Amino acid sequence: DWNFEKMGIGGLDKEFSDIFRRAFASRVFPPEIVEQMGCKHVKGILLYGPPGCGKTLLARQIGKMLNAREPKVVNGPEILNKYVGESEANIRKLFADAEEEQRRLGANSGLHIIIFDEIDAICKQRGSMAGSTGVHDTVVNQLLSKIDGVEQLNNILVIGMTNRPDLIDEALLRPGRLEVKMEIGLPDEKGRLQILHIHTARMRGHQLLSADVDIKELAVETKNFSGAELEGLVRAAQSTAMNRHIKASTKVEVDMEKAESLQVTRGDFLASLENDIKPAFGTNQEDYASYIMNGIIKWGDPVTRVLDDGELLVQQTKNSDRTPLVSVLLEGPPHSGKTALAAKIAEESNFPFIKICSPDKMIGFSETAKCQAMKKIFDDAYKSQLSCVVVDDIERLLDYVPIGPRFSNLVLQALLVLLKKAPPQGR
Amino acid sequence: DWNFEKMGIGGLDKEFSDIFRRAFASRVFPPEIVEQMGCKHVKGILLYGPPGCGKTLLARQIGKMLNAREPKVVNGPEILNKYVGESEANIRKLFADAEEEQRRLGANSGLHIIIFDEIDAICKQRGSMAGSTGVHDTVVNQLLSKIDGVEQLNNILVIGMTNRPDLIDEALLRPGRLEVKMEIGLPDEKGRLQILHIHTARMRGHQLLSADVDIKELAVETKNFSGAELEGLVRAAQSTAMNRHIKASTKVEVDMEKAESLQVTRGDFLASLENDIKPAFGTNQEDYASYIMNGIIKWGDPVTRVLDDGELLVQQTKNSDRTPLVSVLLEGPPHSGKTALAAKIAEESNFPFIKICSPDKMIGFSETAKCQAMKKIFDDAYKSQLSCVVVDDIERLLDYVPIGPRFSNLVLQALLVLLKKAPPQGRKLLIIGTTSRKDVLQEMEMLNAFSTTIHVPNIATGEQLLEALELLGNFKDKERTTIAQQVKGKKVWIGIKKLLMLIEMSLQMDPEYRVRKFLALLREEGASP
Amino acid sequence: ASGIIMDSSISKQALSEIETRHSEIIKLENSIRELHD
Ligand SMILES: Nc1ncnc2c1ncn2[C@@H]1O[C@H](COP(=O)(O)OP(=O)(O)OP(=O)(O)O)[C@@H](O)[C@H]1O
Ligand SMILES: Nc1ncnc2c1ncn2[C@@H]1O[C@H](COP(=O)(O)OP(=O)(O)OP(=O)(O)O)[C@@H](O)[C@H]1O
Ligand SMILES: Nc1ncnc2c1ncn2[C@@H]1O[C@H](COP(=O)(O)OP(=O)(O)OP(=O)(O)O)[C@@H](O)[C@H]1O
Ligand SMILES: Nc1ncnc2c1ncn2[C@@H]1O[C@H](COP(=O)(O)OP(=O)(O)OP(=O)(O)O)[C@@H](O)[C@H]1O
Repeated sequence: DWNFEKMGIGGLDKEFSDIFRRAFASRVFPPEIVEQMGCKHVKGILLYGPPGCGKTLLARQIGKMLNAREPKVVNGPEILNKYVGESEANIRKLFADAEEEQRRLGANSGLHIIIFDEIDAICKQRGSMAGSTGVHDTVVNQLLSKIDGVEQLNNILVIGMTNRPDLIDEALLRPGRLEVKMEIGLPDEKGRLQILHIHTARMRGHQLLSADVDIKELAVETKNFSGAELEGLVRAAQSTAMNRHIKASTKVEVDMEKAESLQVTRGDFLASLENDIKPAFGTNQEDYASYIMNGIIKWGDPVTRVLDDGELLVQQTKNSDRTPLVSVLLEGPPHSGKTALAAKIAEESNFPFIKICSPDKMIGFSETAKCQAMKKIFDDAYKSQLSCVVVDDIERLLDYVPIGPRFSNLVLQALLVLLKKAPPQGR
Repeated sequence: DWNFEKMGIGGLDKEFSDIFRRAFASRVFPPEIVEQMGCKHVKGILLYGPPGCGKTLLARQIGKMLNAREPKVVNGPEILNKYVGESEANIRKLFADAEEEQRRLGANSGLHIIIFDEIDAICKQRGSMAGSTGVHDTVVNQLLSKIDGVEQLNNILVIGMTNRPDLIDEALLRPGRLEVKMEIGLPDEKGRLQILHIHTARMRGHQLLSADVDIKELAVETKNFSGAELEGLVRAAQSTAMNRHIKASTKVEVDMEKAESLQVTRGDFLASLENDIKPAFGTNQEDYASYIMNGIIKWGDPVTRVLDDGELLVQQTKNSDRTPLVSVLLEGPPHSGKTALAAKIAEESNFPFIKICSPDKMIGFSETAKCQAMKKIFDDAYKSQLSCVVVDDIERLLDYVPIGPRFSNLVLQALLVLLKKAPPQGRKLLIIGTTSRKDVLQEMEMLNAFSTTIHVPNIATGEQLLEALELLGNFKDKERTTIAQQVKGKKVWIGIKKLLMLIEMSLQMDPEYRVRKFLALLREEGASP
Repeated sequence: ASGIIMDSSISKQALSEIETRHSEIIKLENSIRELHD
């Protein structure tokens, strides 16, 4: 009875197509032809990306699509133990049934599925010298030996999920081992439209949704939203609509008078969108009210010139193709209003992503913490089709003081390296 | 009924020849001669190398070519136990059959194979953790005193596989113990051809491979592929060929009318090469697409001179034999095109291994981590018959700042020592390096390590500027005739990258207010040659 | 995180229940032997 329309995944057509082609394509062809080729099956999948974009959902749907046995699940690091050689026993206990059935039945055995969750908490680079190490070495060696060893298993499939794909071991990612790697990222307009149509199919079935709402508008007014937020928006709207039908708030009961006329209108959607949900890869309108405390006043000629120059730079950084990265420095005497003008230039650009990296959130930090914070902000900025980052009070970041002079070299080098690093292609 | 062709291993003729000569040569000779000489038999084999090059396959096949018992397999740390004195019992249980059949049948018994998998997990160096971890100091002693002890055995054979051959104990490798040590490395062209023939024989027996797929092209076009990568390539091509018939739009349905004409075409192989498989000791077209972002345009004479000099250096390093290590330094003013030319020179050498060591990927590291990264890259570069490496923007790799001055000493010493370390005998290496401040490097006595220097100049004439504009093709017709009138009657000093930036900045004005702002920008920058 | 430890064990003779009492069936056999005689 399986059909893709009931899986409930939107915005991931290409990823699923590739996964199906590479992994399951040879398990559904006639067995004679597959026997006249002598090709073994693929033995793993790895899924990585930012948080909230649909990793665990895909694995669950894959698990409950096949006619296989009920998949095993490992919920984080739940194999570790404090005695000698007790982690490896738990690692070995997972592959017992596959071995037994392969020995008994032969080439007629069914599929067995194992699902590792947060795989970067167990498998880490083994090491080179006789230092550090720990239980990680033994656990990783046992896992590597079990997946692909001197006895051949042909009836397993292993799935892994992770947020930090740069820590996992290299010997565990070669063809033969987990060799299918996919990236799940933020969706585009069609993706948001599909998700919003998936998440409001029941309500429309029972005529519980008003006639005012138009989904093609919410698919435009929500930029850089992930699935987990396009769900929360609808949930908040529904909660507001339901709470509007409870006049016995101090008490607990129902009027049971207009409940027959319960309906979700556009006002609830707008209110919830404007109050409750706050995206994490988008613009938030609280910074601009904390950095522009008295608005811009046109006391003379220069203000217009500065704003015009900012407008020209903003226009350039959006249409050109030879220069995907631009920079500019606003400088002047003390007590002149540089931060306000920078914030006002940033606010009037309509870039989906805007952020400010100020030094008043880094009180007491050492060098490395500042480096990590800056690197994190830029890493986040590298995941949107447009961006704008503001770096204010450069001299406070470097910890400068004329006596000496004294300052931080590491932060300076990090900044000088980040100022001329182009983003991935197309951004 | 053993036949080599049946083994199915390609690219390892010499290693197997040596293994056969040393291990199984005194067991396949008439007993009288072997007894008159009075020689014992070898009691081990060790196999180490990078991941994916075919170790476990060799052990598995060695386990099936002997009319002997069934080999015993130990999967990693499968012997450790939590109680006191159980690991040693597990280790002693492996040799019981050998000891029992040696004590009864005398000198007529048969082999008892034993296979250790990932031996470096339970046999690390002794006295390394203040008496070891408590259970890694008795396991090693038990193994040492049971392989070769007071009681003599003559009917065993132990095979070990490992990835890190430096952590193993030293007393376990003497010629009375695991003795035959081999290395399994990357194959060359004639190894890739054999691997492809082995993995494609079955398809070409039932007419499932379309005449049009030529194996020589695949052998040539896959440089520094391991065996596993070649197998994965073939498998991906087969999967792509299969998937054309299946349909998953609404419900899975396998067409059964076209399934009788299945044939794997070369387009599948090309697509799989392009999109699916990425090697580990090779190169791709992404680094070059990331560094040479706007191609290269011939705006004058010097551009060809630089490339010709680079070609001469490449030819020398490839042919000569007295000097297996040559290096060169490209220097010039800022915003001049130094990394693009280095990448272009490197890419047109056709060396198998090409890397780019850059500071873009070491943001926030201390100096120890920088040393480790550099050392690891140069270690990887020593396992190929021809290597080229590029060091980019040195002054950012030392943390130089005019005040003080300040910089890192460990990284500088590592660099100064790593420009004079020749590779293992028979292999050749090339090192290129880019910098924008030659005098500072001179002050540190770093211009003796480099063997030659090249100069990357700026644009310094009106004709060259006009030719660059013509090549780019932005201002045309009347506009050009204006610039020619204004710029020829003077001198210029500007870089190519800054020229691109200036053109782009100028193109944002109104259609009738472009040339004037462009000239204003060109004049304001200032030459100061 | 220090870890990786060991332990020792002891035992106990729990089958204290006696069995000699029910094994002295010889006298019944003697009586039935007299009967057969
Ligand atoms: N592509 C999608 N289509 C429809 N709904 C989606 C999609 N992606 C996410 N959702 C909704 O958002 C929820 C996000 O939960 P999920 O377990 O998929 O998140 P995750 O990104 O894997 O988790 P984490 O970031 O904690 O690792 C899903 O349960 C589903 O409700
Ligand atoms: N035309 C204007 N330009 C700039 N700021 C203005 C203008 N009119 C009013 N202001 C207000 O003046 C104040 C300027 O203070 P601000 O923090 O921007 O100064 P600054 O240049 O960052 O100072 P500092 O030298 O201390 O770093 C803000 O409240 C801003 O709202
Ligand atoms: N010379 C070869 N001829 C044919 N196939 C080969 C060859 N070398 C490797 N392979 C393929 O490599 C796979 C076996 O790899 P193997 O188990 O030897 O890996 P390994 O590198 O020793 O292990 P690991 O790196 O995981 O420690 C099989 O696909 C085998 O076909
Ligand atoms: N003839 C050319 N020579 C060099 N670069 C060229 C040429 N024509 C176009 N370009 C482009 O100009 C840019 C050269 O800048 P490059 O990356 O070499 O900077 P750089 O000299 O290292 O600068 P920096 O001063 O920051 O170190 C690249 O985009 C290159 O593609």
